[PDB]
Amino acid sequence: AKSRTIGIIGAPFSKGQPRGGVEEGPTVLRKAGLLEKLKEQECDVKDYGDLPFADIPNDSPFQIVKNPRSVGKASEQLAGKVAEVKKNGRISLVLGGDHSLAIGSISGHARVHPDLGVIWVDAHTDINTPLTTTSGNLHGQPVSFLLKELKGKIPDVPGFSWVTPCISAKDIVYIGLRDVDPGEHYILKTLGIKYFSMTEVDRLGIGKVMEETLSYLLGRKKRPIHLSFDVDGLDPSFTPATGTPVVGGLTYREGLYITEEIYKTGLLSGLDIMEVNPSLGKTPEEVTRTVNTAVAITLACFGLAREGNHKPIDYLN
Amino acid sequence: AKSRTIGIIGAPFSKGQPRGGVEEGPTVLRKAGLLEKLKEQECDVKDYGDLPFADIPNDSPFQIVKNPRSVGKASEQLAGKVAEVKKNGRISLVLGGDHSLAIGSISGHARVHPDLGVIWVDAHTDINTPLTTTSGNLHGQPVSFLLKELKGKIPDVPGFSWVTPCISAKDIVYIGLRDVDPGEHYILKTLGIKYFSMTEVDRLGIGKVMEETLSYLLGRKKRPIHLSFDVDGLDPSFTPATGTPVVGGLTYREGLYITEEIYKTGLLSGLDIMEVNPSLGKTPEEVTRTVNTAVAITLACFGLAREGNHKPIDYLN
Amino acid sequence: AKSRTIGIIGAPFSKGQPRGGVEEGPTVLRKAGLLEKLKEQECDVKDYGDLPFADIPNDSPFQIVKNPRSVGKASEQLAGKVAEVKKNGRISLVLGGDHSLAIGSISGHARVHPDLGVIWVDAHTDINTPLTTTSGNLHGQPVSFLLKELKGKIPDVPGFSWVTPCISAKDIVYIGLRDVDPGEHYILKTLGIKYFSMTEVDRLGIGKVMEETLSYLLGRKKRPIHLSFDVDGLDPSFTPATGTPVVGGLTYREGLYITEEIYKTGLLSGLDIMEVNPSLGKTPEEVTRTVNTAVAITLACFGLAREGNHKPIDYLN
Ligand SMILES: O=C(O)[C@H]1NC[C@@H]2NCC[C@@]21CCC[B-](O)(O)O
Ligand SMILES: O=C(O)[C@H]1NC[C@@H]2NCC[C@@]21CCC[B-](O)(O)O
Ligand SMILES: O=C(O)[C@H]1NC[C@@H]2NCC[C@@]21CCC[B-](O)(O)O
Ligand SMILES: [Mn+2]
Ligand SMILES: [Mn+2]
Ligand SMILES: [Mn+2]
Ligand SMILES: [Mn+2]
Ligand SMILES: [Mn+2]
Ligand SMILES: [Mn+2]
Repeated sequence: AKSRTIGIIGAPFSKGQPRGGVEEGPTVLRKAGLLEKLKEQECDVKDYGDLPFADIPNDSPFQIVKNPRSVGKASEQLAGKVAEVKKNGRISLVLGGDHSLAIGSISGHARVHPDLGVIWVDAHTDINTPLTTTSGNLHGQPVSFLLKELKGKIPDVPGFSWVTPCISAKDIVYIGLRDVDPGEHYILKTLGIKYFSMTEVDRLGIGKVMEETLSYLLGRKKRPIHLSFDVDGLDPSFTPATGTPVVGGLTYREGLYITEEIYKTGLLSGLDIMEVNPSLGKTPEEVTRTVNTAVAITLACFGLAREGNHKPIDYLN
Repeated sequence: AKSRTIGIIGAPFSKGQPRGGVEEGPTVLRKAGLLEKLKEQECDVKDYGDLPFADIPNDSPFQIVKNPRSVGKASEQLAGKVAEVKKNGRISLVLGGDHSLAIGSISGHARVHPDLGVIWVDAHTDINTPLTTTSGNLHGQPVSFLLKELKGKIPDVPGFSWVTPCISAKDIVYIGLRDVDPGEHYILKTLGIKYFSMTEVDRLGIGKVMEETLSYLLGRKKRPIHLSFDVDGLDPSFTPATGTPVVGGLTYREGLYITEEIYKTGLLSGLDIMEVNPSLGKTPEEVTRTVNTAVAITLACFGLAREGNHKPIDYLN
Repeated sequence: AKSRTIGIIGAPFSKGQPRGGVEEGPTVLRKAGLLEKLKEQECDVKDYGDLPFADIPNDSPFQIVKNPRSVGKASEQLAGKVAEVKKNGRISLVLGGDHSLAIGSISGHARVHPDLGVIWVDAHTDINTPLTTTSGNLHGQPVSFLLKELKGKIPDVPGFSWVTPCISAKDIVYIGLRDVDPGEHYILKTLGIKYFSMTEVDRLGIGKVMEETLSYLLGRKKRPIHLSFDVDGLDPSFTPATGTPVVGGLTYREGLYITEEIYKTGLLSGLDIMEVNPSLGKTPEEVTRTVNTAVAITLACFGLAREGNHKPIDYLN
């Protein structure tokens, strides 16, 4: 089935942020037996491997923005590969790696599917511009590089001249926000982006959050969905091995429900499993928990249901 | 009062599953002060003691089905004891023991009240037949032996000739589901059994889940309610000392809300507190925590409300 | 802005209960940088200091009621300081200290704002009278001294001759109740007090609770709100360093949702942060977890929003 025909892309990249180890995210997710569990779930899995991100020495900052050429090239490479995987009729599954890679993941997906709608699962908006950012970390900036409305607000940053904004403010829904910088809150509110902070999740429950999310994106007509999942969108009690954890996150149950509802639409075309840093758990158990949750999240994206699952055969015969 | 009149049955049995210690559940629950706690709560409590489950050595498997004669005989003796407790005008409170004892508990209860409805609180459906089972552990099959619609699909298993299916597929509601086998999922779907998996709980909220459950079982006519509570129904952060734990469970609050709602009907007639295994904690606190949660669930079944309770007297005098 | 204009009152008092350390509550909340954090989110902050509570030797009990003169004088002192702050056109922020100080806090507030409405966030009703109490601890009795409808039910207790009942049973809403004594539950029913115990929060969701809480108090017209927040209203997994902890409490999210909703009305006029006891942590991390949670709740009462916050300028310039 289309909703179970997958292409795996490893993105061992970390230079989009300061904490080392997120480049081991595809490695630890593969070792956890992701490809195997997907095949046991009636999925047609093709592995495209891990992208070779060659080192860029003398990659001086653009103002305060660190490693621009490295980030820009990594996303340039991932775009080409996501566009490749999408042309072959497969759902692209990107194993991160820091959230800056979403520039390439969405741009590559948009090349083949321009009418795509984004669902962004994160504690963060990641919408800072190279001028609004105070950190200079490009994993907190991918959405600003992708929005057509922020054209003219993004300066010519080294390594990003290949970029062409591919999504409008209207094409994205955020779920799980709880750590939004003031510039980002200004962008979020002035551009009129649809969002569900933890406040909206609390008020409505995840049930109506999904009803409202999917209706907003798929009301007009059926269109491709790109889910960019940052594991820090979930509470640190489920994904502690992450770069920027924030308390009061989405439960494991909510995370499963979101991915379960997206599967049921049959419109998943792109998936990002981002910010798994296996060198950041306090105990070895913390690392396995994060990886186990990220694996559980991905399987739900491709059919695994909590009510059970069966093949089209009579089990009583 | 009828909703607070109780007959306690200790069912120290473990041969429905592979892990030793579930037979100590009735000891630990008593040791925790369950009898004293119910009497503080204005309950009329009679202790019927623990059932002697005399050794049945030479009980070789029926196909892949382990200990069939021991499991069947225990459920047959339990049925007889539940029927006697029911004849004494008391609510049978069976302290398990593995969940295979539900064959006996429900058969013996349906003997006195054939019009009963079942609420099954568990992470699992326990609806595998001796032919769909992969484990061959009978605690994962009790419901198949009880359903009228499965008559013809149950082989002639030694120790089970006394069993006549006593409930229709329409007289059962599952709450808590998150680990369902393929064969079980086929049965659940084709028989049209009402269930609220962790997906429905997430979607609706425990509030609507309880409203639908009580309307579905009592809307047509008021009838006795048999609640079969498997402690693995709750999240392993509340009930860790159990045989088959599954993440993303029902919360402590959700557990108490289910039971407070059942108490308020005044129609609870049978209760099963199953799968407590005091040998299965990672620490001695994990054990006390499971017993404490189980005790708390039991108290809510017999009137203990979080808003408070008071006797019919003038407290300001 | 009125909603962000604060008068800080430290109340290091513990004699309303038998556990040492609750007097260090103002100290640890200040140490964690509360004032600095409020100033950072555009609040006008005046520090009225930590009140000096003179020792009362020969403070003989009233029947079973412990330290009546000490608790009575501490509240009488706090009433004077709260009324002074209210007369300055500032919202009073009381850093406790046990909950018996709510006698002084609400009394002092009602002196300047007789039309006030109270939101009581607790695991407890704290409505026992000096005659219904079984512990004799005054922190479990403040509401009884404040309620107009309990005039004639409260005897002449030394230290409380200055008290005038200032709120009607119709002017208070409880949130989070799960440990209510018989006498308290009886007072709740005979006086027709509006409450949302954990049972109602479970049935309705924190969204409906807040819609209903605000419309019950403000339906007729706008009126000042006094939020009395006991940290034990929240689950011991978020606030463990407290004297009387009860399992199955409000989540970290629910706590913020309540306080974010109260900020939005712009009617917050009085606030108490009660029962933080830093000497009741099992580990130093338990203490920092209670304090950080208590700070998070306080900041949400004065504008900090999970969706984000921005100054009234152009960030894209
Ligand atoms: O621009 C920034 O660096 C910051 N702005 C809000 C967040 N707060 C901490 C870091 C952060 C980015 C999260 C990036 B992440 O991939 O983890 O979602
Ligand atoms: O038939 C089986 O063995 C399995 N079918 C689903 C469950 N998954 C693990 C074991 C299991 C039984 C749970 C039994 B219990 O009492 O814990 O619900
Ligand atoms: O009057 C009493 O002592 C008791 N009545 C119900 C409660 N349960 C134990 C203590 C308690 C009051 C908590 C006071 B507190 O401030 O923590 O809410
Ligand atoms: Mn992100
Ligand atoms: Mn993030
Ligand atoms: Mn079971
Ligand atoms: Mn189970
Ligand atoms: Mn209190
Ligand atoms: Mn309290």
